[PDB]
Amino acid sequence: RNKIFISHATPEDDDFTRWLSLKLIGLGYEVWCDILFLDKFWSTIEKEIRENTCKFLIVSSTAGNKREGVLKELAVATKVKKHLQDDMFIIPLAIDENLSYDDINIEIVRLIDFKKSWAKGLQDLLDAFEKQNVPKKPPDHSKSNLLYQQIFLHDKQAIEKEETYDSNWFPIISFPNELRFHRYDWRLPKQFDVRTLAFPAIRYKEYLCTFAWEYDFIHQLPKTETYNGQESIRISTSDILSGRYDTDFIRNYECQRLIVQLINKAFELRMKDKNVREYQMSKTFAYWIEKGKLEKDKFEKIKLVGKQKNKYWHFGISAAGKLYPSPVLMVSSHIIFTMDGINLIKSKSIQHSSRRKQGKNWWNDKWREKLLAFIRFLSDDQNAIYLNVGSEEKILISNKPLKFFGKMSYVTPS
Amino acid sequence: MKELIYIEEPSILFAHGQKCTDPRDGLALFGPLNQIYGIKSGVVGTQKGLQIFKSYLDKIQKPIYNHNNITRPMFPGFEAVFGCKWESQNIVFKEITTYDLVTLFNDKIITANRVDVWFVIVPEEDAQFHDQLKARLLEHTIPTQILRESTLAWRDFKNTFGAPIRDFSKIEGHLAWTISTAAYYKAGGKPWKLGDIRPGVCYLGLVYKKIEQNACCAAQMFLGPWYNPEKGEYHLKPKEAKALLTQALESYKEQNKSYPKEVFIHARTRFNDEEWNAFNEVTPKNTNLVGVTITKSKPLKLYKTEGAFPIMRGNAYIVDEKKAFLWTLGFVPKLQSTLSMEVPNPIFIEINKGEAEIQQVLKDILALTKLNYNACIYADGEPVTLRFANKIGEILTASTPPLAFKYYI
RNA sequence: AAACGGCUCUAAUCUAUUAG
DNA sequence: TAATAGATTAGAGCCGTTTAT
Ligand SMILES: [Mg+2]
Repeated sequence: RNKIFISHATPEDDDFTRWLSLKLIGLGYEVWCDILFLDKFWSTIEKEIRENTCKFLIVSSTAGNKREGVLKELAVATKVKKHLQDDMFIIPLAIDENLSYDDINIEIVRLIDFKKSWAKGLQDLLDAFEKQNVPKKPPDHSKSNLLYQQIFLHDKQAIEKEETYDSNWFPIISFPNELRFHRYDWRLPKQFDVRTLAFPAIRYKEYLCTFAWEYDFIHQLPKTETYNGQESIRISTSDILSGRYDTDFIRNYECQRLIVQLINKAFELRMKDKNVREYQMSKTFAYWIEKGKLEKDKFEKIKLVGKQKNKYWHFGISAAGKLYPSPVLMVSSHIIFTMDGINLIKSKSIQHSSRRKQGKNWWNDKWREKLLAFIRFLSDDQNAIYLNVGSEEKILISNKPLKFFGKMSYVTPS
Repeated sequence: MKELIYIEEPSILFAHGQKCTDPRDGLALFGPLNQIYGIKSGVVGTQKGLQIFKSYLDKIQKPIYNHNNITRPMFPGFEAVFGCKWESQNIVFKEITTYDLVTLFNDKIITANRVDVWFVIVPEEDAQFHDQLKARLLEHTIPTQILRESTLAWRDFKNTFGAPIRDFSKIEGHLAWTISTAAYYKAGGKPWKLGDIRPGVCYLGLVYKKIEQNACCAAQMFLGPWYNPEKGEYHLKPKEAKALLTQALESYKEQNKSYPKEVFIHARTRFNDEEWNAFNEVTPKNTNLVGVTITKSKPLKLYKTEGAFPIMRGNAYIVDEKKAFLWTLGFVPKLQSTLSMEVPNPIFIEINKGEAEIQQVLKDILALTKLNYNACIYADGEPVTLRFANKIGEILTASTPPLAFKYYI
């Protein structure tokens, strides 16, 4: 009648069959193909080939040369060809150069090639269709697009699925109530490194900015005693984070910057007591667990250290405190490599190449689980990490990262 | 729990007025938006390079598949896609045998300059060769594609192990797709455009390139290069910003016969108040001028809790009315895979200056991620504004440039 | 330099403070 | 001038080629 039938090797010849079928439908041809239907079928096939088909096409590839469905469709199409007495009812479509001469099906061989080019093959098929009286409609690529969207992208859309996401950001549960600027005029040596103090401390002006109480640095700074705490400037941390406190002594943005520096220094100092190893990144310190420091190199069923060929990978983390959306700790994930699990590889090129090799097969689930397992490994209590900013002051980092949810998602590939 | 918003995936128009979301799929189905009828290739290189390019041309005439043909659409063949012939029989070859090598290739090109695009085949046997070659070809307006010999014949170049140095076995079809799209775009044919382009919105990519002291470069996207070296700050002087915005507005007025109703300036740097007042003092009153700063690798990583696949592309975290995170990368449902490896980095988009709806800004940026004509990919990590601005800026800093992007990409 | 990402590394600048 | 931060920024390499079949 008017239909155009294409028979093909369904599992492997889908690319050419899809291209040809949608191209022909874009040209106005009434194409019938097994790939143009959803939730399909041999009675319908045989019926379309027997009565509806005007021209019957077969992708003559090596894989499709001897296939049960292809051969069955070829047989019924040969029956219809004998019934209609059309010399060119069945048109082989030679697309595979691997299919050698005298190796194609006996019926096919004595009967257009796409091996050299698909455009040349499509043009030959088109001119054959014009030489015979193959019915066609005016070129309507709109319906080709519609069929492509309706069938080939039917299971490949964004659906109305409620999806939940874990983030890089672990909320800061609480801060010490007061940020204190201690006026260690001479008791703090001018050349003393405040980074070497027991608790995070920033020299700010004529003061030491810290969450620590004024006599917390007694051991490191013996002269800290006999210092009056009245001259210390005490600022509510909530005032700093809410932007309420703006004073000539220290700008609000500078106060938040000092708070973030204290957070970063407190995290750095806490990793010292967290039985974890450190690795100097370009701009920060990543923190990784040695081999043998975890039971079977696992924490709560998540492998944080493993083997890469003759090397050992360790899931490391680096944390930067931030306060803009909410007080959080952004934890970047890294893979840090060691020769035997304890001894770092000195060369950064080998470290980077190994990081790429290990992150090859690391995906959303792996990165998420490793980040969460490492953060829970640094947990002090059930749901928080303690950063000792002072003897009686702590910064609490949430064990659980910030949670997100969207009303759109996808069906996961299987 | 923060609510995520989803930006609907933009469609891109192709031939016969057909819109889809994948440049590869749309090109294979409907054909290129602009139909050129042939690509005459000019080859500059050695005899080995000419043979490599000819072999790759014969190969790309035939269909080429990827390892994953569902995740990465395979290449049907150049003529089967673009409806025109790009063959090795239509090749004019200039036989060969950093500044002197650039001069060699440049002279071999301009002496002959009727080709559509000149293909510079680079022998493997110079970190500024491409940019300089591209820059001194600007005044003679040659569309050029530089192809390393280890790209067209990536198998033939191996390490001491014997494995290929550049492993393109899994992305051979994607490599053919990208090379075909680059050659077609440089030959004068736009393969797609935005399916929906808001009328009267002008898109500007404003980047700064460190000349080896920083050169500001603006590229206007028509759905337009600008350059000026200056001191070591990523900001524009009053007169410099005024000249930039005036040139962009006049280019838009020439193209569309009217001034834009909105102008969006995309940058990787925040705008200071001085340069923004300079921008505002030259824009028309009815034109809304918005300064959008897009930063990459800001340490946020949304991990899909349930599955092994990442956050879907198009999800956006609206931090503020002016600040947000946009996942221009991530899982693509149509591709059934991710545009990125491991977990995607969202781009942080801030409305630093001006007033605009943040959702509309992220929609525009997601749309502009589709116009990367330098690559035949589903979508880009960053909008074509910033990407093409960076390309033409690094190209210009190598030392009036042409306004067509095919002379830079 | 087909290209895009993920990473790593190196710098520069602006702030705020301090030592000159 | 130098140092300590936090923030922004850019530039160079380098590796993999996006979990299925
Ligand atoms: Mg290019």
